[PDB]
Amino acid sequence: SALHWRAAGAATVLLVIVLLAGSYLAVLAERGAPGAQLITYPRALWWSVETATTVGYGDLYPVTLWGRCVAVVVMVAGITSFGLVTAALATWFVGREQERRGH
Amino acid sequence: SALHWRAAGAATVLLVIVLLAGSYLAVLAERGAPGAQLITYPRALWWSVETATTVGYGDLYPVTLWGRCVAVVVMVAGITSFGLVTAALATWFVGREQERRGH
Amino acid sequence: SALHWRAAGAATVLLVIVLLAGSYLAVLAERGAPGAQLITYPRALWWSVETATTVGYGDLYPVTLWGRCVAVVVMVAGITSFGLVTAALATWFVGREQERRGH
Amino acid sequence: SALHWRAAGAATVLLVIVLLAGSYLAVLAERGAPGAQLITYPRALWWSVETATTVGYGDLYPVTLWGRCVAVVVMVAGITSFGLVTAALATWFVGREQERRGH
Amino acid sequence: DILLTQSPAILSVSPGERVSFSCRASQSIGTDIHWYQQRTNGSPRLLIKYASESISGIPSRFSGSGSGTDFTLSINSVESEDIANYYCQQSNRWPFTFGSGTKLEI
Amino acid sequence: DILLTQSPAILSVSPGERVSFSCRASQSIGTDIHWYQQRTNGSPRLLIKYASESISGIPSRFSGSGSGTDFTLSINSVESEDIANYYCQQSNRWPFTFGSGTKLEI
Ligand code: NI
Repeated sequence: SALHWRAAGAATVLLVIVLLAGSYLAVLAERGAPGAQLITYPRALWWSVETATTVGYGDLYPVTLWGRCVAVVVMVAGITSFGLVTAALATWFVGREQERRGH
Repeated sequence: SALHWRAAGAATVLLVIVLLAGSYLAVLAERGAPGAQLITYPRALWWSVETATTVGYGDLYPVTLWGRCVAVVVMVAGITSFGLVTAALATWFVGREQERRGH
Repeated sequence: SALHWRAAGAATVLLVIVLLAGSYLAVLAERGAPGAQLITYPRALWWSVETATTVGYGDLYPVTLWGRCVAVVVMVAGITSFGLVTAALATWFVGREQERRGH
Repeated sequence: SALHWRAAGAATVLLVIVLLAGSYLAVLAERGAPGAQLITYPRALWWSVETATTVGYGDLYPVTLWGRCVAVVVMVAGITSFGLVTAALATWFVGREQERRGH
Repeated sequence: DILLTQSPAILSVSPGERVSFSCRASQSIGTDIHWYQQRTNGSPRLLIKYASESISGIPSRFSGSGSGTDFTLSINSVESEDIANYYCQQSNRWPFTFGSGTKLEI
Repeated sequence: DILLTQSPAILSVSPGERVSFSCRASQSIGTDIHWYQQRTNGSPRLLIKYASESISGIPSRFSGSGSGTDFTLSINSVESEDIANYYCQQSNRWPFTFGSGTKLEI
């Protein structure tokens, strides 16, 4: 198939992979820090999603340095992935418009 | 009319539909979970909007699994829809620029 | 000048106008509701900005219906405006690339 | 190299610079305000990142005027930078699609 | 489970006087409290919703106020038909809960 | 409704001495507290806004401090023209509310 589409899928596969690794890593990094909440995988997975999407509920967040580092990676992957999709939609829309304009 | 425009409308119709279904589903899923707040439709509707837009106030959020699943659907619809509009604006802007450049 | 640029400015003028009207309206709508915090213009202005940008700190948010309605308008203007700029940047980048490719 | 790519890098260099200056400035502005939390550089740096990405956790936010001004600059740089990347991805995707379509 | 504390349990007032019933939540619940009246052998009757909102069909002398953890149901010029049991109910967090009630006595 | 507790109600001090009035909110309200002075037969007078900010026209001996739930109005070298009633007022959440006041006495 085309490139931007292939790249979108790629973005989705990677995003899922980063969310999962994200949950594991968050817990590994947060446990040991008194007062931390990002300490069980299920919720850490849900924290990941919140973060990637930037919906930021504020019910869970890292408090340790590696936790925040992990957090940054998740945020960027989320932002990049969703942004790469937006570009994919633009390219598709630009190409068709070229056709519909007999160009 | 053109395609990207039609798709934008489509995005808006669907978004509204997902926000509404979103409110109903959130409540159905959250009631029964001790400590949950997403339990009355009016606010659940407002929670939906917050979420879709990702404005994330943090005054309301799911605590059950289906609630979070529902939440994800809302977040994605919100992000996708607003992103599809951004692409629509880009296509429109690219096409006109072609005209204004006598291409 | 060009269209997308003109539209970007337009987006900025309007955004500022909506943020200001947003502050006034928020206060007018929130005062009278016991427990409300969006009740003084200065912070209501800062709440506006948070909202438009979706940075969502969660330190301030509406609790009344009109307040949330106002909130929605602000969120959309913020999202639309920043999205229209992103499209403006894409058009500019597409046009130049056409030149640099002797097209 | 090409323009949009060069501009993306430029966006990243500047973003980093704004995050750093952002941390320093936030602390300088927040210390002195009773009840403020944005008062140590390490966390102020982490507050910066949250803000630029708009992930908005709500665990830290300014309470003074200059703090919020600084905050706005960070939010805009974050939004602009990530948006400029999205446009960069669109241009790249549009150009290649032109090739793959023997245009 | 939010706990709603109604106290005093019994309230004594003179005809015509203004009376105030109290309801305190074990935690901030906004204005998501509601009042019901129950006379002997009768069923509950919504008197005030969301703390202050009045209900059509309810004597204008009934008003409510409060937010967060403190709420008050008030009644101006109390009259004999006001003699019954009062209760508060919160809808802020699952499950809904009720106050232990307060008996009005003239 | 935020509750502002001013205590003690009456304060006794010797000329020239430093005095501190206290105001505690039933919940964290930032620095959204303000002080007013009211002398016999006179109306209220803004003395300090947002906890610490001074007001032009107000003797430099008047200062305020605190944040969250505890606030203090202080006055250095107290003098006879300082004899009057003090009150605190919060603008953090609707509706605005006032302290029960504190009487300064030399
Ligand atoms: Ni061409």
